[PDB]
Amino acid sequence: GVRTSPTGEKVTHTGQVYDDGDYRKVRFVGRQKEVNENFAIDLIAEQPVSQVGSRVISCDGGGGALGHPRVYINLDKETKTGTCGYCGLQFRQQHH
Amino acid sequence: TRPTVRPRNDVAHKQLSAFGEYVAEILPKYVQQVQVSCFNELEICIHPDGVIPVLTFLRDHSNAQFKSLADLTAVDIPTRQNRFEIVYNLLSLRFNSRIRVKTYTDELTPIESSVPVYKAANWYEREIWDMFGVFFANHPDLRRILTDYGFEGHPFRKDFPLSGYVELRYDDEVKRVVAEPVELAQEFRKFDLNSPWEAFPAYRQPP
Amino acid sequence: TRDTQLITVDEKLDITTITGVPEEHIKTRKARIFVPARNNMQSGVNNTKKWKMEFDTRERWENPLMGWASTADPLSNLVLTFSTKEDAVAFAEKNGWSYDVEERKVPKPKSKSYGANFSWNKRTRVSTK
Amino acid sequence: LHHAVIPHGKGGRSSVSGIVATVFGATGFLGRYVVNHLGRMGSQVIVPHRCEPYDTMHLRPMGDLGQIIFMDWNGRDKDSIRRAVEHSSVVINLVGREWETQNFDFEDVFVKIPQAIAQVSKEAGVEKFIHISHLNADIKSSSKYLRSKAVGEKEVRETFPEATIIKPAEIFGREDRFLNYFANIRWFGGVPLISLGKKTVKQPVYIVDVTKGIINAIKDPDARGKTFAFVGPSRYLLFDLVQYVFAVAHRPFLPYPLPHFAYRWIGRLFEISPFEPWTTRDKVERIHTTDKILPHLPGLEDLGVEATPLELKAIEVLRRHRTDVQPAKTIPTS
Amino acid sequence: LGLREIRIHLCQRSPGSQGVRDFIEKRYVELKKANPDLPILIRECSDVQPKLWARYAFGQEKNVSLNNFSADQVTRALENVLSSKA
Amino acid sequence: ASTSVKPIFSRDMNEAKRRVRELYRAWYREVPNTVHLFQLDISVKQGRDKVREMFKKNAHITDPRVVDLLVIKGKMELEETIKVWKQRTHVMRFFHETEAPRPKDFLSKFYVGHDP
Amino acid sequence: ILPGAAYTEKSATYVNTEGRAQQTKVAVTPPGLAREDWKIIRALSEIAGMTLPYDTLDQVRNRLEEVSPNLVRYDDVEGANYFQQASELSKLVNQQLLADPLVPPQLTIKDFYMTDSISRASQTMAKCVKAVTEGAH
Ligand SMILES: NC(=O)C1=CN([C@@H]2O[C@H](COP(=O)(O)OP(=O)(O)OC[C@H]3O[C@@H](n4cnc5c(N)ncnc54)[C@H](OP(=O)(O)O)[C@@H]3O)[C@@H](O)[C@H]2O)C=CC1
Ligand SMILES: [Zn+2]
Repeated sequence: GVRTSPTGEKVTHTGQVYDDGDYRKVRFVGRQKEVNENFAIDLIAEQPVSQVGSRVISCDGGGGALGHPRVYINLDKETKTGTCGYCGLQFRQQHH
Repeated sequence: TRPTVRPRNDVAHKQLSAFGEYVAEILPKYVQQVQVSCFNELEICIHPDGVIPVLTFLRDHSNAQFKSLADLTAVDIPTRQNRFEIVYNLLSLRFNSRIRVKTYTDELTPIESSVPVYKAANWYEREIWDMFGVFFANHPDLRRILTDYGFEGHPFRKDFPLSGYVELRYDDEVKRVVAEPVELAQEFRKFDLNSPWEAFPAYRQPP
Repeated sequence: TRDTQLITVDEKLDITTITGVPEEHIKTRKARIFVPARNNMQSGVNNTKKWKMEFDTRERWENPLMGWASTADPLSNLVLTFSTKEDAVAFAEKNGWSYDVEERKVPKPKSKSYGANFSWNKRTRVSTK
Repeated sequence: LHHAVIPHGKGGRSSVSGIVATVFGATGFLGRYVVNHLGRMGSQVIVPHRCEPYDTMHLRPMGDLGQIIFMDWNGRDKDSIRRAVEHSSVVINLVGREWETQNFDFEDVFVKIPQAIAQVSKEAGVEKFIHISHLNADIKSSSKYLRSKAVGEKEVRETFPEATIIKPAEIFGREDRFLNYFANIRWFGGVPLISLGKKTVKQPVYIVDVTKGIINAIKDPDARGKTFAFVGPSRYLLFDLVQYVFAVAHRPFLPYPLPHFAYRWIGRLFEISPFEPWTTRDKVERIHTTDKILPHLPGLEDLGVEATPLELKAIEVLRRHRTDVQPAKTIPTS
Repeated sequence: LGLREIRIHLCQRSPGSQGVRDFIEKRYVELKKANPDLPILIRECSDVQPKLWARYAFGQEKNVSLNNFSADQVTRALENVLSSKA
Repeated sequence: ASTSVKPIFSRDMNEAKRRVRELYRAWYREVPNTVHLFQLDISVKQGRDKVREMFKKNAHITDPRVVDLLVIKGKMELEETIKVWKQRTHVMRFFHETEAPRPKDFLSKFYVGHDP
Repeated sequence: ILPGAAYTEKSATYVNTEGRAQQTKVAVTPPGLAREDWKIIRALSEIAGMTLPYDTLDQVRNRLEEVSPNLVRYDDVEGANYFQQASELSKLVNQQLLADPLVPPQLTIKDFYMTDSISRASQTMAKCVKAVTEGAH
């Protein structure tokens, strides 16, 4: 999700971009500004919400010992999904 | 037994305790304190006047024969009025034992050079002078050993900044390496790591 | 009863000329001798035992290349630990730094009573437990 | 770092001075001293270069990481000049050459290129512009070097009215072509001179004084749209000056006169080579031109620079020519 | 161009400031009704040598030490400042 | 007592001052040799001025022991110069030829930065 | 407009409501070209030809001592006295109370979060004012 500023410089996923009158743009003349194209905030939104049949689900990021510390997510609130604090995956409780 | 704990050696703790009293009795004029750590290391704390008498006795006496000077260094404790602690680590190949001798001095009081006793102290004393600024009297050749020529200050003092006061650089205008006040592109990040909870109650100091 | 021949020197101890410190960092600085305040996020009181000496904060600016914090102050990271207020003032005086001494702040002894939570008439009664 | 750039730090290598400078011709004699002073205080220096990158290596140590930036440019390509000044707040032109080439003559290096830089700088939004000229610049002389300077100085003053023209005399230093020029006349005989060095008065100026003057013109506000004449403290006769050079260099001095037309011919002989000529017709004229006295122009003293006497810092230049010296007789102010 | 403000310094329970403390208790109220527009700044502080500061026009200041004075000597100094300006 | 302390070399200022002069004479006589061996671009007079200035900055010292150290260090500096352990770069670090003067007036400081 | 340093950027003296003088310490330096407030006035005086007699912070604090000796007794409460004399002068010039009830400027918490330049510029205080007016959600 790389947006381009009016001057033409790419905006990084952290929102960084040099203003129009900033002299530091001179470092990119004859070179390029390295911007990662895969915005994490956009890719984790594409993941589907998981429907589970319990009030508390546990996420370890997938992969067992290769994932992240195992945490338990409470799904009693029906107005929102339960998001994992480490990896961003979302969970919902089936019809309750 | 207990697989994760260091086993005690009470036999070696007894022996080093006995030899510490032995040394304290034979040289009462200088010895100020004798202690044995929980891992069996004997320390003799002496008045600085006893550096040559105490070291000579330990080197030559038939029951000491501490004929190797393993190391000789200094520790800077600014809170003491005698901020420097001169430490001698000696080895006895005859009795297969080690002893540590400690004394003290300040920024101005000289210490006696132990070169006459151990020749190995020639460079160790120069390093102490260079890095701490402790003057050793009657040293055959006392001068900086580790620091740059003309270096100002004694880096190992606790009040000397880690990055110093000057940095070198080549200046094309004068065609030589020059020294200028230090400016770091990234300042050293001081971390405060100490836990606010006491770790070892056995070492608690009185209020 | 020392055999070594001593001499009389009646002047305040001063070592400013034999420490190698630039004169700019002896006369313009401002030491602060204090007992650190407890970190209010924790109840541990083991960092409030010793006296500290630190120096006055100076400029830190953004490094043009990377945005890092730069500094031209050699004493920015220097902190010394002292057992008592006096031996901390003694160190400052012989090094020539002007200093401020802040008296130790010890918590007042509190009168605590669990039974007061269930008082018959007084206002200390608690509504929830 | 919003309105211009805010200075930060102690004025050292890793500080920020707020000066974003483009230095054209930074790879020459006066250029390396200008970059050294800009980069020594923490300035963002942009160095367009026409040469091999190998020839720009003595500039990399002159600034902290990222402070010296190198770009390719062509004197006849307006776009390249635009890319090198669009981000700058000050532009310094040190482009020059002591001889003409098959591709670049004096009308290019001293008139067309300086005017190209001035024009692109003006429309790029650059506020300060420093141009280097010659003390003896005027369209009346036999030196096509000096005639071009006068034309270029007027064109710079017209394209960029707020420019700052510097007019130095013969600059001496380690890499100069002035004191080192009066030390390479030993493999042919004596020291040829128009007349015998008489009727030629020179006022050489130290390289660091010129460099320190250019730096103070960037910082000084009351130097926009002004012309300066950087000259040394003392005046000398070319005979006495050259005699001093050989005495300091411990070389036998055997001055003999040579006709003005005769010196031109040997100048022709030495300019046929494809390399940097040892001497040329124009070089002989400029050395034998008398340094003008323009008391109506502020000089080094108007920028806080004390001119360095030639006797104090002549040994550092002539030390390498050697295999208690009397100072040269000087013209009194009167 | 004369007196602009008066400042009196003294301690709370130091013997050397006894005279000045006497002056404030009884004389000061009389001195203040006669000079309604003159700021007289009484400022007390522990273990301070008592003094009287008078600030005339254009920032000139003169100080006289009221150390171990009696209430009579103190009121004498006030006149030397209120009357003999500078 | 408290004020009794070991001497380094000198038991009073008068003996210490003797060692200061003996050091000054040794330094004063090596500037011409130092300016020659190291091929310095400075004159002998300004080399001797720097020696004088170094002896002048710490001229208020009244402790005999501090004087001894200043002389002990001064002799070490002289030995490094005479033996040519130093190089041209070390001898010239007394002159600070590359750092611009730091103005000492209040207004000049106020414009450049926050330092006093 | 002369930019000055905020309270987190200067070693400055303040007196609380009980006469206790305390001093701040420099946490960060003031931004951009801002300078310490008392130095902006020392600089102005010299350019005006009325140079003040103090060039350093300690000297400026010596001047504070000459005007009110309690302003350099940090973290100390100096008792004030002479309530009787203050009361005597309080009734020499009579004045009439108005007939409008005493209304404080701050009645509910919505009036507490923004009261000065620093709080009015805070984006967190603004969210607190919105929270106590609009509520949750
Ligand atoms: N040095 C002196 O004695 C005097 C100097 N001046 C003037 O100062 C200016 C610079 O002086 P100085 O440094 O000593 O001269 P130098 O010969 O040492 O350097 C000249 C600079 O200009 C560049 N240059 C020449 N032609 C071109 C071109 N077509 N395109 C791009 N760059 C070119 C050169 O680049 P490259 O090296 O890659 O070829 C070089 O960097 C000159 O204009 C001179 O007239 C004034 C009075 C006396
Ligand atoms: Zn997860």
